[PDB]
Amino acid sequence: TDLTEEQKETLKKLKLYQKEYYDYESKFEYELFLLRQKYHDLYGPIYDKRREALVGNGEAKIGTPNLPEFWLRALRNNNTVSHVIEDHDEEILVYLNDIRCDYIKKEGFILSFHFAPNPFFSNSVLTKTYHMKPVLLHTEATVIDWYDNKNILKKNVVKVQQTVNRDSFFHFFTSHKVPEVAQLEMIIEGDYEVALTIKERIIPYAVDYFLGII
Amino acid sequence: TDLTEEQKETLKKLKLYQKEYYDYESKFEYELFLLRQKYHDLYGPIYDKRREALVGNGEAKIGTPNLPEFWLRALRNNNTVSHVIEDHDEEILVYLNDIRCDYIKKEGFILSFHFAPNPFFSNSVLTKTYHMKPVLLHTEATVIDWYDNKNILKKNVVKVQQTVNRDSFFHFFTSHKVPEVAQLEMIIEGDYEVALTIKERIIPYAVDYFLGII
Repeated sequence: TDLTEEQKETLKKLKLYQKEYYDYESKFEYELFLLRQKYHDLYGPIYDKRREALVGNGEAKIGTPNLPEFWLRALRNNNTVSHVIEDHDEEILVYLNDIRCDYIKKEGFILSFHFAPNPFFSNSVLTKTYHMKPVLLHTEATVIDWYDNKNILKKNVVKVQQTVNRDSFFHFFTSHKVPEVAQLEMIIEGDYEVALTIKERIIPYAVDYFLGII
Repeated sequence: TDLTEEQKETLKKLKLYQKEYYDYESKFEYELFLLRQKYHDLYGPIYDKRREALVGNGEAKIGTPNLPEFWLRALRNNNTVSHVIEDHDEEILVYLNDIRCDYIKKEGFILSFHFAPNPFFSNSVLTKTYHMKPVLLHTEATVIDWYDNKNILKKNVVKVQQTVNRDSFFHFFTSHKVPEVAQLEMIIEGDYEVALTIKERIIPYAVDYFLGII
């Protein structure tokens, strides 16, 4: 606004060079996004080969039958995840055959929890979908179809029942938003920390967490 | 330790697949590290072309003479950096011709502050070097060779002088370590936030911060 004409030509040049920067930045972001996919694909089969070794499914009525309690125990050896896995959850996570991560067809990712048929719920898969633009927009999770007397999220009977909700890993499968705000924020920062650990540590290094060396 | 032999063969397979993962992970990290360099280089000249436009040096006795107060004002339009730039620093940052970032020949990066000859100090460049392995190990910065009565870091004369240190952007050019701990941590988390802003926002988008659109 308030410059000499010489200083304006210097700005043209600067505006010019800053445009060229923005182009190269794009070329990089593109190439980087190639590179991430190229390898997301490379990994897939490995994850499947590992699933095949744990499950090998002509049948199953318990989780990862070729190596019982694999996922539970691998989850339990992560510090961040273990915090939220309580002892009453253990007998549900035992039926877990698999954990997977996908991209969706501003982006995001779905975390898939594949379970064997179990007395707790009918869902064969529970997913949690993180929408993003980095910066998180909102989440979707599947509504667990708990069986009668089998909602761990809630207390239980026995002594006229008396009922009172309690913490559980499976409070992970709820949905959120946002336009007081700390309570609201603090739920998002803890939930995302878990999803990230799973997505980038548990899933990649599962057996290493199992073996107990991370 | 406590498995059946079938479950052991399932572990061989898992150990096997987790090795293959680690290989692909390496291939990616390599390719990614190609890609970052490839473009660090691509940018260089642009940054130089921009320096050439601001300075164009057959001479200079003030900062960025072809567009006075460019860097100062670009720094002042960043929220994180501006916080630490005080008003007494302004008359020193005015002599700033350039800001650059380099890699070093576990890694790190040097941030270079190139100044025109000025009444505050003789240093033609002030650098701050962040050593890392991500996770920060320790920093090096240049000892500013302040001239007599020209140390802004410290109060001043006039009314037998009376002296008392005070905050300044240029407390940025100090060195650190670590094996109470919060005071120690809190210095590192604020200092690094500044270096990062410069390295990834100011330097790349300098004129845009100047123009006042970020």
